[PDB]
Amino acid sequence: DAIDALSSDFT
Amino acid sequence: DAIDALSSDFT
Amino acid sequence: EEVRQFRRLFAQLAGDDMEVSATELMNILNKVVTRHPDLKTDGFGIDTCRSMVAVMDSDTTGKLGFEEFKYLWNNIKKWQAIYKQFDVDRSGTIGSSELPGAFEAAGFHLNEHLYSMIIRRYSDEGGNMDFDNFISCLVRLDAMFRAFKSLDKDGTGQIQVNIQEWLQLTMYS
Amino acid sequence: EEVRQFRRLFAQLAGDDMEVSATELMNILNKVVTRHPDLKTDGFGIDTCRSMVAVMDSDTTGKLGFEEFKYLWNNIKKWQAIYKQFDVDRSGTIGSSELPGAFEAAGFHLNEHLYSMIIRRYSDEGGNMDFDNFISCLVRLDAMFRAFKSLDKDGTGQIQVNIQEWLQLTMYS
Ligand SMILES: [Ca+2]
Ligand SMILES: [Ca+2]
Ligand SMILES: [Ca+2]
Ligand SMILES: [Ca+2]
Ligand SMILES: [Ca+2]
Ligand SMILES: [Ca+2]
Ligand SMILES: [Ca+2]
Ligand SMILES: [Ca+2]
Repeated sequence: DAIDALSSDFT
Repeated sequence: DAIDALSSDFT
Repeated sequence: EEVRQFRRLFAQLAGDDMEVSATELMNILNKVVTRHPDLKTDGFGIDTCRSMVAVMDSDTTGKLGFEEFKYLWNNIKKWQAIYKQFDVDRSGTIGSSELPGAFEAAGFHLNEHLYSMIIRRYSDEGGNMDFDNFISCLVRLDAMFRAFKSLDKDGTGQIQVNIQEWLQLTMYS
Repeated sequence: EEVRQFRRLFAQLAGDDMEVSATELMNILNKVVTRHPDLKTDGFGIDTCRSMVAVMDSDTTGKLGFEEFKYLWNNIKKWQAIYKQFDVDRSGTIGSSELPGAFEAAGFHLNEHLYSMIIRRYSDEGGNMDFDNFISCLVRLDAMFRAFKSLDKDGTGQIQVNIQEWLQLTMYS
Protein backbone atom coordinates (compact mmCIF):
# COMPACT_ATOMS: atom_id res chain seq x y z
CA ASP A 1 0.00 0.00 0.00
CA ALA A 2 2.57 2.67 1.00
CA ILE A 3 4.54 0.59 -1.49
CA ASP A 4 1.90 1.29 -4.15
CA ALA A 5 2.28 5.00 -3.53
CA LEU A 6 6.09 4.93 -3.85
CA SER A 7 5.77 2.73 -6.90
CA SER A 8 3.51 5.37 -8.50
CA ASP A 9 6.28 7.96 -8.19
CA PHE A 10 8.26 5.98 -10.77
CA THR A 11 7.88 7.34 -14.30
CA ASP B 1 42.80 -27.67 -6.28
CA ALA B 2 43.90 -24.05 -6.07
CA ILE B 3 40.71 -23.81 -3.93
CA ASP B 4 42.00 -26.79 -1.82
CA ALA B 5 45.28 -24.82 -1.24
CA LEU B 6 43.47 -21.55 -0.31
CA SER B 7 41.12 -23.47 1.90
CA SER B 8 44.08 -25.06 3.78
CA ASP B 9 45.26 -21.51 4.71
CA PHE B 10 42.11 -21.06 6.75
CA THR B 11 42.23 -22.19 10.35
CA GLU C 1 0.67 19.54 1.84
CA GLU C 2 2.85 17.01 0.16
CA VAL C 3 5.25 16.80 3.01
CA ARG C 4 2.53 15.89 5.53
CA GLN C 5 1.21 13.37 3.02
CA PHE C 6 4.68 11.80 2.86
CA ARG C 7 4.82 11.80 6.75
CA ARG C 8 1.69 9.61 6.55
CA LEU C 9 3.18 7.18 3.96
CA PHE C 10 6.39 7.04 6.02
CA ALA C 11 4.66 5.94 9.23
CA GLN C 12 3.60 2.86 7.30
CA LEU C 13 7.10 2.16 5.98
CA ALA C 14 9.25 2.98 9.00
CA GLY C 15 10.15 0.23 11.49
CA ASP C 16 9.08 -0.02 15.13
CA ASP C 17 11.28 2.93 16.07
CA MET C 18 9.93 5.15 13.23
CA GLU C 19 13.21 5.22 11.28
CA VAL C 20 14.04 3.07 8.29
CA SER C 21 16.89 0.52 8.79
CA ALA C 22 19.10 -0.72 5.92
CA THR C 23 17.10 -3.98 5.92
CA GLU C 24 13.78 -2.10 5.83
CA LEU C 25 15.15 0.06 3.01
CA MET C 26 16.30 -2.98 1.04
CA ASN C 27 12.88 -4.56 1.45
CA ILE C 28 11.00 -1.43 0.35
CA LEU C 29 13.22 -0.78 -2.69
CA ASN C 30 12.96 -4.40 -3.84
CA LYS C 31 9.15 -4.49 -3.54
CA VAL C 32 9.07 -1.30 -5.64
CA VAL C 33 11.42 -2.42 -8.38
CA THR C 34 9.65 -5.80 -8.58
CA ARG C 35 6.63 -3.88 -9.91
CA HIS C 36 8.89 -2.35 -12.56
CA PRO C 37 10.32 -5.26 -14.62
CA ASP C 38 11.39 -2.69 -17.23
CA LEU C 39 14.06 -1.80 -14.69
CA LYS C 40 16.75 -4.47 -14.95
CA THR C 41 18.57 -5.33 -11.71
CA ASP C 42 19.46 -8.40 -9.59
CA GLY C 43 17.92 -6.49 -6.67
CA PHE C 44 19.23 -4.04 -4.07
CA GLY C 45 21.56 -6.07 -1.84
CA ILE C 46 21.91 -5.63 1.88
CA ASP C 47 25.52 -4.35 1.59
CA THR C 48 24.45 -1.61 -0.83
CA CYS C 49 21.51 -0.60 1.38
CA ARG C 50 23.71 -0.46 4.49
CA SER C 51 26.02 1.81 2.50
CA MET C 52 23.17 4.05 1.29
CA VAL C 53 21.75 4.33 4.79
CA ALA C 54 25.24 5.25 6.13
CA VAL C 55 25.90 8.08 3.66
CA MET C 56 22.35 9.39 4.24
CA ASP C 57 22.45 9.07 8.04
CA SER C 58 23.72 12.62 8.65
CA ASP C 59 22.50 12.65 12.26
CA THR C 60 24.21 9.31 12.83
CA THR C 61 21.21 7.56 14.39
CA GLY C 62 22.04 4.40 12.41
CA LYS C 63 18.87 4.52 10.30
CA LEU C 64 16.89 6.89 8.10
CA GLY C 65 14.56 9.24 9.87
CA PHE C 66 11.74 10.94 7.97
CA GLU C 67 13.77 13.85 6.56
CA GLU C 68 16.60 11.55 5.45
CA PHE C 69 14.25 9.03 3.81
CA LYS C 70 12.30 11.83 2.08
CA TYR C 71 15.52 13.35 0.70
CA LEU C 72 16.66 9.94 -0.49
CA TRP C 73 13.35 8.99 -2.12
CA ASN C 74 13.02 12.30 -3.99
CA ASN C 75 16.45 11.74 -5.54
CA ILE C 76 15.63 8.15 -6.35
CA LYS C 77 12.46 9.10 -8.21
CA LYS C 78 14.25 12.03 -9.96
CA TRP C 79 17.07 9.71 -10.95
CA GLN C 80 14.70 6.86 -11.89
CA ALA C 81 13.05 9.08 -14.51
CA ILE C 82 16.41 9.94 -16.05
CA TYR C 83 17.05 6.19 -16.14
CA LYS C 84 13.89 5.40 -18.12
CA GLN C 85 14.76 8.55 -20.14
CA PHE C 86 18.18 7.30 -21.20
CA ASP C 87 17.25 3.70 -21.75
CA VAL C 88 16.82 4.41 -25.46
CA ASP C 89 17.34 0.74 -26.39
CA ARG C 90 14.74 0.15 -23.69
CA SER C 91 17.07 -2.71 -22.72
CA GLY C 92 16.31 -2.09 -19.07
CA THR C 93 19.79 -0.71 -18.47
CA ILE C 94 21.64 2.38 -19.53
CA GLY C 95 23.96 1.46 -22.39
CA SER C 96 27.52 2.76 -22.16
CA SER C 97 26.67 5.18 -24.97
CA GLU C 98 23.91 6.87 -22.92
CA LEU C 99 25.48 6.93 -19.39
CA PRO C 100 27.51 10.06 -19.97
CA GLY C 101 24.29 11.85 -20.83
CA ALA C 102 22.43 10.24 -17.96
CA PHE C 103 24.97 11.58 -15.44
CA GLU C 104 24.70 14.92 -17.19
CA ALA C 105 20.93 14.92 -16.94
CA ALA C 106 21.29 14.26 -13.18
CA GLY C 107 23.47 17.33 -13.04
CA PHE C 108 26.82 15.60 -12.82
CA HIS C 109 29.63 17.05 -14.91
CA LEU C 110 32.63 14.88 -14.23
CA ASN C 111 36.21 14.44 -15.33
CA GLU C 112 37.02 11.75 -17.94
CA HIS C 113 39.25 9.88 -15.51
CA LEU C 114 36.78 9.88 -12.55
CA TYR C 115 34.12 8.90 -15.02
CA SER C 116 35.99 5.78 -16.05
CA MET C 117 36.73 4.72 -12.45
CA ILE C 118 32.99 5.05 -11.65
CA ILE C 119 32.14 3.01 -14.73
CA ARG C 120 34.66 0.36 -13.60
CA ARG C 121 33.20 0.29 -10.06
CA TYR C 122 29.51 0.24 -11.12
CA SER C 123 28.94 -0.93 -14.75
CA ASP C 124 28.89 -4.48 -16.16
CA GLU C 125 31.49 -5.95 -18.61
CA GLY C 126 29.66 -4.13 -21.38
CA GLY C 127 30.13 -0.83 -19.61
CA ASN C 128 26.35 -0.65 -19.29
CA MET C 129 24.65 -0.03 -15.95
CA ASP C 130 21.58 -1.55 -14.30
CA PHE C 131 19.09 0.08 -11.90
CA ASP C 132 20.27 -0.61 -8.32
CA ASN C 133 23.80 0.10 -9.57
CA PHE C 134 22.82 3.38 -11.21
CA ILE C 135 20.81 4.43 -8.18
CA SER C 136 23.36 3.43 -5.59
CA CYS C 137 26.17 5.09 -7.58
CA LEU C 138 24.19 8.37 -7.71
CA VAL C 139 23.23 8.34 -4.03
CA ARG C 140 26.95 8.14 -3.18
CA LEU C 141 28.17 10.67 -5.75
CA ASP C 142 25.46 12.99 -4.59
CA ALA C 143 26.44 12.37 -0.98
CA MET C 144 30.18 12.79 -1.54
CA PHE C 145 29.69 16.19 -3.27
CA ARG C 146 27.43 17.40 -0.43
CA ALA C 147 29.90 16.03 2.05
CA PHE C 148 32.75 17.92 0.38
CA LYS C 149 30.77 21.18 0.25
CA SER C 150 29.73 20.75 3.87
CA LEU C 151 33.34 20.26 4.98
CA ASP C 152 34.70 23.22 2.95
CA LYS C 153 33.52 25.90 5.34
CA ASP C 154 35.79 28.67 4.12
CA GLY C 155 34.74 27.76 0.53
CA THR C 156 38.29 27.38 -0.77
CA GLY C 157 37.67 24.23 -2.83
CA GLN C 158 39.98 22.27 -0.55
CA ILE C 159 39.31 20.47 2.72
CA GLN C 160 41.58 19.16 5.47
CA VAL C 161 41.01 16.09 7.66
CA ASN C 162 42.94 14.18 10.29
CA ILE C 163 43.02 10.32 10.45
CA GLN C 164 40.01 10.14 12.73
CA GLU C 165 37.84 12.29 10.41
CA TRP C 166 39.07 10.36 7.36
CA LEU C 167 38.21 6.94 8.80
CA GLN C 168 34.82 8.18 9.95
CA LEU C 169 33.94 9.64 6.52
CA THR C 170 35.15 6.57 4.62
CA MET C 171 34.18 3.69 6.98
CA TYR C 172 30.72 5.03 7.75
CA SER C 173 29.71 4.94 4.04
CA GLU D 1 59.66 -19.53 -2.32
CA GLU D 2 56.12 -19.77 -1.12
CA VAL D 3 55.63 -16.74 -3.39
CA ARG D 4 56.58 -18.81 -6.47
CA GLN D 5 54.08 -21.41 -5.27
CA PHE D 6 51.41 -18.72 -4.84
CA ARG D 7 52.23 -17.70 -8.40
CA ARG D 8 51.34 -21.16 -9.56
CA LEU D 9 48.09 -21.15 -7.51
CA PHE D 10 47.16 -17.70 -8.79
CA ALA D 11 47.51 -18.80 -12.44
CA GLN D 12 44.66 -21.28 -11.86
CA LEU D 13 42.54 -18.66 -10.09
CA ALA D 14 42.92 -15.66 -12.36
CA GLY D 15 40.73 -14.87 -15.37
CA ASP D 16 41.81 -14.89 -19.04
CA ASP D 17 43.91 -11.77 -18.52
CA MET D 18 45.75 -13.14 -15.48
CA GLU D 19 44.00 -10.67 -13.14
CA VAL D 20 41.06 -11.42 -10.77
CA SER D 21 37.85 -9.39 -11.39
CA ALA D 22 35.29 -8.62 -8.68
CA THR D 23 33.25 -11.51 -10.05
CA GLU D 24 36.09 -14.05 -10.05
CA LEU D 25 36.96 -12.81 -6.54
CA MET D 26 33.39 -13.35 -5.33
CA ASN D 27 33.38 -16.90 -6.60
CA ILE D 28 36.82 -17.77 -5.22
CA LEU D 29 35.88 -16.47 -1.74
CA ASN D 30 32.50 -18.15 -1.66
CA LYS D 31 34.04 -21.46 -2.76
CA VAL D 32 36.43 -21.15 0.16
CA VAL D 33 33.84 -20.12 2.78
CA THR D 34 31.42 -22.87 1.82
CA ARG D 35 34.22 -25.25 2.85
CA HIS D 36 34.25 -23.64 6.31
CA PRO D 37 30.57 -23.77 7.47
CA ASP D 38 31.74 -22.98 11.02
CA LEU D 39 32.02 -19.42 9.59
CA LYS D 40 28.58 -17.88 9.47
CA THR D 41 27.88 -15.78 6.37
CA ASP D 42 25.27 -15.09 3.72
CA GLY D 43 28.26 -15.23 1.33
CA PHE D 44 30.37 -12.43 -0.22
CA GLY D 45 28.06 -10.18 -2.33
CA ILE D 46 29.00 -8.79 -5.71
CA ASP D 47 28.73 -5.23 -4.47
CA THR D 48 31.10 -5.91 -1.58
CA CYS D 49 33.55 -7.72 -3.97
CA ARG D 50 33.56 -4.76 -6.34
CA SER D 51 34.29 -2.55 -3.37
CA MET D 52 37.10 -4.79 -2.15
CA VAL D 53 38.66 -4.92 -5.63
CA ALA D 54 38.50 -1.09 -6.09
CA VAL D 55 40.11 -0.48 -2.72
CA MET D 56 42.88 -2.97 -3.46
CA ASP D 57 43.36 -1.76 -7.08
CA SER D 58 46.45 0.47 -6.58
CA ASP D 59 47.49 0.51 -10.21
CA THR D 60 43.86 1.10 -11.31
CA THR D 61 43.59 -1.75 -13.84
CA GLY D 62 40.08 -2.50 -12.61
CA LYS D 63 41.03 -5.98 -11.33
CA LEU D 64 43.48 -7.56 -8.89
CA GLY D 65 46.89 -8.41 -10.25
CA PHE D 66 49.11 -11.06 -8.65
CA GLU D 67 50.69 -8.81 -5.99
CA GLU D 68 47.31 -7.24 -5.06
CA PHE D 69 45.56 -10.60 -4.79
CA LYS D 70 48.39 -12.05 -2.69
CA TYR D 71 48.35 -9.05 -0.46
CA LEU D 72 44.56 -9.28 -0.05
CA TRP D 73 44.73 -13.04 0.56
CA ASN D 74 47.53 -12.80 3.19
CA ASN D 75 45.28 -10.37 5.10
CA ILE D 76 42.16 -12.54 4.72
CA LYS D 77 43.81 -15.70 6.04
CA LYS D 78 45.35 -13.76 8.94
CA TRP D 79 42.03 -12.19 9.84
CA GLN D 80 40.15 -15.44 9.42
CA ALA D 81 42.42 -16.92 12.12
CA ILE D 82 41.50 -13.96 14.37
CA TYR D 83 37.81 -14.50 13.65
CA LYS D 84 38.08 -18.17 14.92
CA GLN D 85 40.08 -16.93 17.96
CA PHE D 86 37.33 -14.52 18.96
CA ASP D 87 34.25 -16.66 18.14
CA VAL D 88 34.63 -17.91 21.75
CA ASP D 89 31.28 -19.66 22.05
CA ARG D 90 31.56 -21.25 18.54
CA SER D 91 28.38 -19.45 17.41
CA GLY D 92 29.74 -18.85 13.88
CA THR D 93 29.86 -15.01 14.33
CA ILE D 94 31.98 -12.64 16.47
CA GLY D 95 29.80 -11.66 19.39
CA SER D 96 29.20 -8.09 20.45
CA SER D 97 31.33 -8.45 23.60
CA GLU D 98 34.27 -10.05 21.67
CA LEU D 99 34.43 -7.54 18.72
CA PRO D 100 36.59 -4.90 20.43
CA GLY D 101 39.24 -7.57 21.06
CA ALA D 102 38.99 -8.99 17.54
CA PHE D 103 39.76 -5.62 15.94
CA GLU D 104 42.76 -5.02 18.23
CA ALA D 105 44.02 -8.54 17.52
CA ALA D 106 43.82 -7.55 13.84
CA GLY D 107 46.02 -4.54 14.67
CA PHE D 108 43.31 -1.89 14.92
CA HIS D 109 42.80 0.36 17.94
CA LEU D 110 39.80 2.64 17.46
CA ASN D 111 38.22 5.33 19.63
CA GLU D 112 34.67 4.59 20.77
CA HIS D 113 32.90 6.86 18.29
CA LEU D 114 34.59 5.51 15.15
CA TYR D 115 34.19 2.05 16.54
CA SER D 116 30.40 2.56 17.17
CA MET D 117 29.93 3.75 13.60
CA ILE D 118 31.73 0.73 12.19
CA ILE D 119 29.53 -1.57 14.26
CA ARG D 120 26.35 0.16 12.97
CA ARG D 121 27.53 -0.27 9.37
CA TYR D 122 28.72 -3.91 9.58
CA SER D 123 27.08 -5.72 12.47
CA ASP D 124 23.82 -7.62 12.54
CA GLU D 125 20.83 -6.88 14.78
CA GLY D 126 22.51 -8.04 18.02
CA GLY D 127 25.67 -6.17 17.28
CA ASN D 128 27.47 -9.42 16.34
CA MET D 129 29.50 -9.69 13.11
CA ASP D 130 29.43 -12.46 10.55
CA PHE D 131 32.37 -13.55 8.40
CA ASP D 132 32.05 -11.63 5.13
CA ASN D 133 31.20 -8.43 7.05
CA PHE D 134 34.28 -8.83 9.34
CA ILE D 135 36.59 -9.47 6.42
CA SER D 136 35.21 -6.77 4.11
CA CYS D 137 35.19 -4.29 7.04
CA LEU D 138 38.90 -4.97 7.76
CA VAL D 139 39.98 -4.86 4.10
CA ARG D 140 38.39 -1.43 3.86
CA LEU D 141 39.71 -0.19 7.23
CA ASP D 142 43.25 -1.34 6.35
CA ALA D 143 42.98 0.31 2.91
CA MET D 144 41.75 3.64 4.36
CA PHE D 145 44.49 3.68 7.03
CA ARG D 146 47.08 2.98 4.26
CA ALA D 147 45.47 5.62 1.99
CA PHE D 148 45.78 8.31 4.64
CA LYS D 149 49.45 7.41 5.32
CA SER D 150 50.38 7.58 1.65
CA LEU D 151 48.68 10.93 1.35
CA ASP D 152 50.22 12.31 4.53
CA LYS D 153 53.63 12.57 2.88
CA ASP D 154 54.33 15.46 5.33
CA GLY D 155 54.28 13.35 8.49
CA THR D 156 51.79 16.01 9.58
CA GLY D 157 48.73 13.98 10.54
CA GLN D 158 46.55 15.90 8.14
CA ILE D 159 45.90 15.56 4.47
CA GLN D 160 44.31 18.05 2.16
CA VAL D 161 42.13 17.19 -0.80
CA ASN D 162 40.31 19.01 -3.58
CA ILE D 163 36.98 17.92 -5.01
CA GLN D 164 38.44 15.70 -7.77
CA GLU D 165 40.76 13.82 -5.42
CA TRP D 166 37.90 13.41 -2.89
CA LEU D 167 35.52 11.90 -5.43
CA GLN D 168 38.17 9.61 -6.81
CA LEU D 169 39.15 8.27 -3.34
CA THR D 170 35.51 7.94 -2.16
CA MET D 171 33.81 6.80 -5.39
CA TYR D 172 36.51 4.30 -6.48
CA SER D 173 36.19 2.33 -3.23
CA1 LIG E 1 13.10 0.34 11.92
CA1 LIG F 1 22.87 -4.62 -9.94
CA1 LIG G 1 19.49 8.96 10.81
CA1 LIG H 1 19.61 0.90 -22.82
CA1 LIG I 1 39.77 -11.56 -15.23
CA1 LIG J 1 45.03 -3.98 -10.42
CA1 LIG K 1 30.58 -16.16 18.66
CA1 LIG L 1 27.47 -10.88 5.61
